[PDB]
Amino acid sequence: MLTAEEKAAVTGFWGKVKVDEVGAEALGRLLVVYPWTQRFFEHFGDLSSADAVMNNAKVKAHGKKVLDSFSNGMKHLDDLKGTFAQLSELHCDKLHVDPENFKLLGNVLVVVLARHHGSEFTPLLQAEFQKVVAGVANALAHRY
Amino acid sequence: LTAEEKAAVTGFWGKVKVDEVGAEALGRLLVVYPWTQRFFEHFGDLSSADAVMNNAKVKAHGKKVLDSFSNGMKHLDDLKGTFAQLSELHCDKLHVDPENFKLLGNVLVVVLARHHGSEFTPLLQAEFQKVVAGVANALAHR
Amino acid sequence: VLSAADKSNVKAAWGKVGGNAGAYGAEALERMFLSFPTTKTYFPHFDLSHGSAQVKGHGEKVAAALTKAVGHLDDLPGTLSDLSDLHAHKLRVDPVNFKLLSHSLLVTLACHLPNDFTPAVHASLDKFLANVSTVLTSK
Amino acid sequence: LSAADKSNVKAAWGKVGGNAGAYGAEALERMFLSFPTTKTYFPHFDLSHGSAQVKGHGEKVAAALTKAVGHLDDLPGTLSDLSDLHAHKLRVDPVNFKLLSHSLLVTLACHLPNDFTPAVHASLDKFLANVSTVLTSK
Ligand code: HEM
Ligand code: HEM
Ligand code: HEM
Ligand code: HEM
Repeated sequence: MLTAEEKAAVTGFWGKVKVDEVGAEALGRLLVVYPWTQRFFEHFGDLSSADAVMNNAKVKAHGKKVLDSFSNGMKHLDDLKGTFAQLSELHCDKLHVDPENFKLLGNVLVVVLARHHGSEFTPLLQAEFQKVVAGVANALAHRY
Repeated sequence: LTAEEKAAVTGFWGKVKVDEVGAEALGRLLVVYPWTQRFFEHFGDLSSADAVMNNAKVKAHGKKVLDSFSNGMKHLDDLKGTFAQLSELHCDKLHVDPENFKLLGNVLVVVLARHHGSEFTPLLQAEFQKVVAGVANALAHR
Repeated sequence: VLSAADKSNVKAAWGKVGGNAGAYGAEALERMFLSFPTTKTYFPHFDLSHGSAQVKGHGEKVAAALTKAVGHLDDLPGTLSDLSDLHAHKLRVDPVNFKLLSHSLLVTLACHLPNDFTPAVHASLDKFLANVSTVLTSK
Repeated sequence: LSAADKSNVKAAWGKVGGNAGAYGAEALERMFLSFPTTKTYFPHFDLSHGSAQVKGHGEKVAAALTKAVGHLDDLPGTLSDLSDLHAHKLRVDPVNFKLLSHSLLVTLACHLPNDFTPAVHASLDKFLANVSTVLTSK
């Protein structure tokens, strides 16, 4: 479910992203758009509002590592499963994030890339990425 | 799940009215989740609740799925292997996306407490809650 | 979202539930807890083993909250305003939990009321419970 | 449901404008590339990029949201004729609404970066949520 031809594009494109901004932004959006996700992050201090959540350094911080995991996810594309086999543990037995929530973070990622890349981010190229997030979110929930 | 449970689950399953349990589960689904109707729109009259509950292929399909639900009670480890062939139909030719299995796993368990009442212990749900989880996932493999 | 035949089916099932409400809630929760343990973590400091004073007592409340619901069926927004408030803003219950409690009501209603638990009442009660669930995670 | 959603979803929809059509089509097409199961509800459509019917229908979807947006108070009101179609005849599985709604959020974002903030985006999403809980309910 990713051809060598399907793999360029998404590997190509992917080094046009501001991985770190992008990231910070997903996680804020995720948190604002899906308010209950705020639980797993009560410790990050204030989330009273849209802006607080956006301009909160730890959202931003956490912004950076998750998109980091995609990047590393991206490098390893045939073995998401195991690249993310540890991060299932953390996410499943420990914080017990329900699977559905992963999906939500992917879809949101997608939205963030469409806003940053506008029409550079084509319908075709967004279909391949859907296969990235799906697989990632498939993989994060494997130990379920 | 550990034999301690593979054989408190078999004990119940032996007592279940398999012919009619499937018939009824498959009707409630189509009824409770009215959209699932369109995969069985060629079964005929799904035009209301009694029509569903009393539509003979709803009946027969009920059987065959609930009997497919027995073979799995046998091979509780390779529920993958068992339900490779039906994940085939479901995801690829039938496209049914796998929220809908969970649904039917659940509707089966709603049904069980209907037929067995207080004997369907809070602790015997959970048991079956697992089976109906794996079985939802077996199918969802492809 | 929901029909006239729904409001009815609800007010028809829950009348039969009757002075028992208290208990069924107690049993929905109990059944929600062995069946979906990751549910347990919303009740940290809470006696969570079979037959419990709390497991009971809290049920009274959960059940007394649908009793109000059924009753005020027409504007579930304005009757549950304090409960969203609680489950939405303060406690942030992850909408998926609202929905395995919702099936532990149904399972629970089912064994006790075999003859009142028809598909058609099933149908309406999922919709009901689906919708309570939606108000409670609002605004 | 939440003035401050409504507010935003107006402003949301107001900037979209008469490009709602062009976006409807585009999300439509994005839905179809990204989620081909969806195609299966459309075997009577030629689905090649830039089909007339796809174009046509994106319009008809853009326009029905436009309707849903200014008339936001009563929902199973002004879309009862659409529940009917989607819930009853087409019997559409409600997972595809999550799919088609995602896709508009996508398209919008891509045509309106500056108007697509995290707050309006939450709205747009709760909104599309009712729209489909309605379209699927009775
Ligand atoms: C696209 C899916 C996701 C990926 C790939 C992902 C990845 C990660 C990474 C890289 C970390 C930190 C790793 C480290 O520094 O060791 C992390 C931690 C965390 N994530 Fe996930 N995450 C995802 C989705 C979610 C969702 C949906 C939630 C809640 C609904 C969530 C809640 C958390 C929390 C609370 C931590 C704390 C990290 C720690 O243990 O200090 N994440 N995740
Ligand atoms: C997870 C529980 C399920 C079980 C145990 C099951 C089992 C089966 C079996 C054994 C067959 C026919 C095999 C054959 O003789 O070739 C079948 C067919 C079918 N199933 Fe299911 N299935 C399940 C889930 C579903 C669901 C949830 C739906 C609807 C959303 C569905 C829709 C269909 C359709 C449309 C057919 C074709 C009928 C036919 O063979 O003529 N299945 N299923
Ligand atoms: C039909 C839907 C539900 C209703 C009507 C309901 C009802 C209630 C009621 C009446 C209270 C107590 C308010 C008070 O004592 O003044 C409460 C609190 C609470 N609810 Fe729920 N509930 C529902 C679903 C859920 C779910 C799914 C969860 C979590 C899985 C949940 C978790 C809690 C917790 C943790 C508290 C109080 C915290 C504590 O007492 O320690 N509720 N709910
Ligand atoms: C935002 C929610 C949605 C809205 C507002 C919407 C709107 C519409 C509209 C306006 C029509 C045309 C009615 C007419 O031309 O008289 C329509 C028809 C149709 N829609 Fe939807 N739609 C939505 C979601 C979906 C989804 C997710 C699907 C499945 C992918 C779907 C499948 C269809 C189909 C198969 C038709 C038949 C068209 C015809 O007969 O010409 N809709 N919808």
